[PDB]
Amino acid sequence: VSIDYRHEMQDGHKDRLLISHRFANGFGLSSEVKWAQSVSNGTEVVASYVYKFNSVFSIEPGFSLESGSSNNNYRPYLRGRANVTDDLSVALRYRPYFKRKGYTLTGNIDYTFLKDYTIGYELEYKKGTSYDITHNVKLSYKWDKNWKPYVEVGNVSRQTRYRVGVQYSFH
Ligand SMILES: O=C(O)[C@H]1O[C@H](O[C@@H]2[C@H](O)[C@@H](O)[C@@H](O[C@@H]3[C@H](O)[C@@H](O)[C@@H](O[C@@H]4[C@H](O)[C@@H](O)[C@@H](O[C@@H]5[C@H](O)[C@@H](O)[C@@H](O)O[C@@H]5C(=O)O)O[C@@H]4C(=O)O)O[C@@H]3C(=O)O)O[C@@H]2C(=O)O)[C@H](O)[C@@H](O)[C@H]1O
Ligand SMILES: CCCCCCCCOCCOCCOCCOCCO
Ligand SMILES: CCCCCCCCOCCOCCOCCOCCO
Ligand SMILES: CCCCCCCC
Ligand SMILES: CCCCCCCC
Ligand SMILES: CCCCCCCC
Ligand SMILES: CCCCCCCC
Repeated sequence: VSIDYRHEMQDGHKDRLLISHRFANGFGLSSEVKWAQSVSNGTEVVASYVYKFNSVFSIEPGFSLESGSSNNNYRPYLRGRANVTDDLSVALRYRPYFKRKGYTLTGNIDYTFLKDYTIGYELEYKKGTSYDITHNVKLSYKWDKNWKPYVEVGNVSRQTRYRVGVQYSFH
């Protein structure tokens, strides 16, 4: 089980607390409380299964619902992942959204170095139906077996988005 707090700012601010767990059988579940000001709030829940074909490739179908003051939306997904080495993995996710319509396509490259550091590149395309492009860089550090602080800097277009957070892992 892990508890992840994150603070986000652009250019008011957003906060989240994400609680999740991945079972050894590949089933996973998470719940996220979110709050923001420029005031708003919301709750997202996610269920998924990682099916691994082997040590290189896996697929992850997912289901999510969000309920909040601003909006609600349903966002199922399918993430493929390829571990090209022990230290290097790539993934691609298709995630439609239906909100009170469109999809995102998200590519990730994650590289672990010096045991405890991971640098991630993320490229995300969002297209509505009735483009935005994100370039995001994440650096995280496994401080000890329980704590992993991290920072991310991304562009959205023009505007810069900053995140700092920490993940707590239970043992
Ligand atoms: O229209 C709206 O409702 C909003 O649109 C905007 O939001 C963006 C984005 O478009 C949303 O999809 C969303 O992002 C997702 C999460 O909320 C966010 O914390 C983050 O997720 C991480 C991780 O990057 C992601 O890959 C995934 O992790 C999987 C899996 O779910 C986990 O269980 C675990 O197995 O690890 C996996 C992994 O590492 O890949 O979920 C993570 C998590 O924290 O749960 O990205 C998600 C995503 O990209 O889909 O919110 C964004 C936001 O900025 O809020 C817009 O910004 C907003 O204003 C609304 O209008
Ligand atoms: C393998 C499945 C393990 C699931 C364990 C987590 C379930 C523990 O119960 C928590 C339920 O909490 C309900 C909170 O109430 C909020 C109201 O909305 C809930 C609608 O589902
Ligand atoms: C055989 C294993 C399958 C692995 C699953 C990978 C995830 C599925 O990807 C779906 C591809 O959808 C791409 C849609 O692209 C639309 C056009 O691109 C956006 C430009 O406007
Ligand atoms: C297992 C910890 C995640 C909490 C999920 C709650 C689902 C309603
Ligand atoms: C009670 C929240 C969980 C709903 C999604 C679970 C689908 C398996
Ligand atoms: C609603 C279950 C998830 C479906 C995943 C395939 C479409 C993204
Ligand atoms: C401020 C860090 C949030 C996670 C800590 C979990 C407390 C048991």
